[PDB]
Amino acid sequence: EDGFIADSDIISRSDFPKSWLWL
Amino acid sequence: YSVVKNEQVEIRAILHNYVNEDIYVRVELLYNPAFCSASTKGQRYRQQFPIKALSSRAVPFVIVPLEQGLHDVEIKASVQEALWSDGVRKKLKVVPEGVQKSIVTIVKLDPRAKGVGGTQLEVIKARKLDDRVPDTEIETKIIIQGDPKDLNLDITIELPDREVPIRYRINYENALLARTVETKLNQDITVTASGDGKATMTILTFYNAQLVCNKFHLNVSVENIHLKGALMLKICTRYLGEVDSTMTIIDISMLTGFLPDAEDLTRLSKGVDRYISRYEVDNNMAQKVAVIIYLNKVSHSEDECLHFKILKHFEVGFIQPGSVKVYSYYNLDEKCTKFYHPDKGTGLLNKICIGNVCRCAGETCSSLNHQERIDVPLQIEKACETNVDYVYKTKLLRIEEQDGNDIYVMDVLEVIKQGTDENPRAKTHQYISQRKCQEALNLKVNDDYLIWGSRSDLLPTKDKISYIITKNTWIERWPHEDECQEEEFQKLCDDFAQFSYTLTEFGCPT
Amino acid sequence: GISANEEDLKALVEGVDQLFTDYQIKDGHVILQLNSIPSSDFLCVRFRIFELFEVGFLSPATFTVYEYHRPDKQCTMFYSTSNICKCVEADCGQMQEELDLTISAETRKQTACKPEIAYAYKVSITSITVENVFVKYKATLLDIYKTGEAVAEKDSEITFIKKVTCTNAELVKGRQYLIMGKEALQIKYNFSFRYIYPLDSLTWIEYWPRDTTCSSCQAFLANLDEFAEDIFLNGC
Amino acid sequence: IQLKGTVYNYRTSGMQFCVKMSAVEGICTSESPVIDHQGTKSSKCVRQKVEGSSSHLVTFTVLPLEIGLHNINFSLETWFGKEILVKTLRVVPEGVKRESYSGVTLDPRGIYGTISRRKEFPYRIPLDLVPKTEIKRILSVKGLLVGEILSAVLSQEGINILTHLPKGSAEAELMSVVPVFYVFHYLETGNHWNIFHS
Ligand SMILES: *[C@@H]1O[C@H](CO)[C@@H](O[C@@H]2O[C@H](CO)[C@@H](O)[C@H](O)[C@H]2NC(C)=O)[C@H](O)[C@H]1NC(C)=O
Ligand SMILES: *[C@@H]1O[C@H](CO)[C@@H](O)[C@H](O)[C@H]1NC(C)=O
Repeated sequence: EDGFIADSDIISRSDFPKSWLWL
Repeated sequence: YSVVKNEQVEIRAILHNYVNEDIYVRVELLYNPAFCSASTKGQRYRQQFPIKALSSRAVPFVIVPLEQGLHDVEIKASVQEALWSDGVRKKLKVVPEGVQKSIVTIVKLDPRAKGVGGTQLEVIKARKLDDRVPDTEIETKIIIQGDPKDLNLDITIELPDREVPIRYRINYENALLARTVETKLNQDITVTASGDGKATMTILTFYNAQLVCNKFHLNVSVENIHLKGALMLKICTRYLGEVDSTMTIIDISMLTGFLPDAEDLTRLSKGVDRYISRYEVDNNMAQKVAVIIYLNKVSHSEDECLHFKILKHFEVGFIQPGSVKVYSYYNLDEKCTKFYHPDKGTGLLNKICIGNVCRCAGETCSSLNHQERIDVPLQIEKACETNVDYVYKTKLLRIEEQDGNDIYVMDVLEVIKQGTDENPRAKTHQYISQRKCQEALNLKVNDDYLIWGSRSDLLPTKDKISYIITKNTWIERWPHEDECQEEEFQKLCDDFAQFSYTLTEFGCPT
Repeated sequence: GISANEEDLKALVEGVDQLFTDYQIKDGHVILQLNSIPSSDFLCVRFRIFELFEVGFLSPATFTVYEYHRPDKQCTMFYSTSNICKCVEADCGQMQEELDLTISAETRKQTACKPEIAYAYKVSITSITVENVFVKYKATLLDIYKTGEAVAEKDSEITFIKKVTCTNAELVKGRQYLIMGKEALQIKYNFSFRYIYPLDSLTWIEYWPRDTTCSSCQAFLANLDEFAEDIFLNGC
Repeated sequence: IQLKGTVYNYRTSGMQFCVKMSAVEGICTSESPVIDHQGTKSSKCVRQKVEGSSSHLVTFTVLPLEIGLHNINFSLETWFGKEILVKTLRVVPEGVKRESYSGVTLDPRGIYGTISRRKEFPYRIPLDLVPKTEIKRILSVKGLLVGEILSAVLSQEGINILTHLPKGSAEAELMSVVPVFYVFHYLETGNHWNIFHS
């Protein structure tokens, strides 16, 4: 343990569209 | 794209380290209740291990979805002593099995040619079905557009759905217009085309019908011989068309903390018929956690079979089942995949099932926590816990039999930590667990028990609330009032009475 | 850690009132040259400096001048810029003060017959010198117990050195100390042979006082005199 | 000492980074951050942020014990990769000086006033000596009455210092030619170029 980073601090990647920024 | 309610499936994560300095890294899966997964509401399934440079490591995660619709799968992973870290929540589609199917029907609207007083009564009986699946989706789009001239159509649309029916008008201004209205229940439709012009109605309907694992026979077995720890992997398979299967693929996940025996793997690799991608070797172990095996053909004749040794590194935690997956080039939709685990026959991880309804199991059995002298402050710490929806005291009426699942029937007595159930002592409770845990729970009829679990382990039953006893639902013997006088017991009589009065009549410390 | 100010230097040389004829900033020194340093009185360079970065304890350094075609006529002198937690505690040497810790005062000086310590013995201090970091301790040698190679002459006067970075290793002038010297430096300096001992860790330090008894004093002493008689006679 | 360092970030927005330095036998570190894991000995993980298009700063407070101990792997990981920058630290005693009037001309068959076949170079520890600071002695044998020079023109390959008086004057640049030259005037005038196997 203690050899890593705190889950509370790791923020998962959660946003994956395929096409965005339709402007 | 999709998996199905109550299938056992492996999802395969890859971890990439596009760096140098070889790394030690930690990969946790998360707990989500819609899943019987390697992980539990308390203990997350984690693995610590190393990866080289520019390098890559396959991590399997075995899971059975239970609730359906979209549900989140979250993996997180951090590198020992460094910045590097990453997480991923990807939503996942759980559907009811059965396949999509479309039935289109098309009525003509021509009040001048068909209707009575320029008024045409068209009805469409709910199209017969039932190659269907019960309580499944059903999507009907209803779709009118006028035919081009001078048309004028008043049009009515009625369904049991609601009383206030829809009404459209069509003329030369919008003849060519999208007149769509949809409903998610097939039922008698009632179009009333009163007018003059012509118009096209298309009722388009959708629903799921149906008639896993063909193409290949596939046994997979595994078990010990002694050297860090060891066991043997054996894979059996056979196409069944009229002729040898061309160019097939064998797909393997390693049980957690396991690696293929360099020697043996090499012994298979030698062939004008079997090929294994190059692979790192250290201490006689191959660094694939996922070994694919490309062979040139496979009989429809005799069970073609092979085998290799698999070794351990760290005994860590639960040992996640392993996948084996056969698939032919000419058939890459081959869903012929099967699991293995030393002490799990099928290899399918533990779950409890009643009807359609499924729920977790811990896999590891659940012993009735026994303890003679109770630390009231501590005990109240335990039972006063984020993940504990309720604490009842409760007398165990019947013990019954249902599909290898014992239902210990409970009636609730005192309500210590008030549940979510507006009123537990009211309607009886059903505490269910597999036969396997019979002796280690060791319940008895007519005894009282402090029980306290989590809402997580509820199981939607037909007007009776049931839970499943987990490596997380805690039960204990509440010595009866008579038993009170006794020596074995006076003490418990006390500890309880005091813990009880305390919790039931004041919140949680912090 | 102290960088000079090249610019101040420049002017001392470039101008046609040139005081010198070439300043070089070289790997730590500010090497100037010029035609003649006078004798009728002095001659004086001067220039700004700053803290390139924070240093600890900075050992002071050298200033030195000499004739090009006769370095034989040097003259060097040290100097510094301004005199005088756990890491700070460099492991140099270690005294241990509390007269009579019983843990130790009575333990076998099994450390003494340990092959490492060559020279252990009682002696009192006499002189405390300190120049240019040097902290030297002219001690007069009493009760020897164990002689190694370089046999202290009993009557002669040893020297103990350790510099001001150390704080345990601080002795009382004229206060009798047992010491357990693990480092020797026998220097046949022609006339005779004086040894200089250093003052390392793994070394030992302890004290009893003289002049007259002192109540709690005769407790420790019991042990000192004890192990003394023991090993001198022969504990080994 | 307090080693200063600076991390620059040239890129668009902001960027975070770790700077950990490997410790070495002879350099107390002040923290027990030694943390060895999977074969690796390094410092705790900082975790600094550096502003967009800017620069952040870095310090390591350290002090050495072994005289002249060297070399420090200094690493920086960033959302892009790892840099191992390698330094070497230099460490030193306190007031230096070198006696050397030692030497001999050995000549067996007494071709020069006398035969000379032996010489002892005693071991003189100079009294004011700094403590725990090995007395260092450099030995040199060489070929002819001219050897040392030869060996100095060919050796280390540089127009060596072969003296010690600061580069200042012109005389100094001229000296830069003296060894080369006399080695030549010898090498050629005696006719000796065979000497080099090369
Ligand atoms: C997988 O497991 C079973 C049990 O070990 C095997 O059982 C036999 O099946 C074969 C043909 O596949 C029959 O001819 C035998 O008669 C069976 N056993 C008995 C009772 O005689 C089975 O072969 C395995 N599957 C494959 C296809 O490899
Ligand atoms: C520093 O790294 C180099 C190459 O980057 C390696 O060969 C060496 O062993 C390392 N030294 C130290 C002080 O850790």
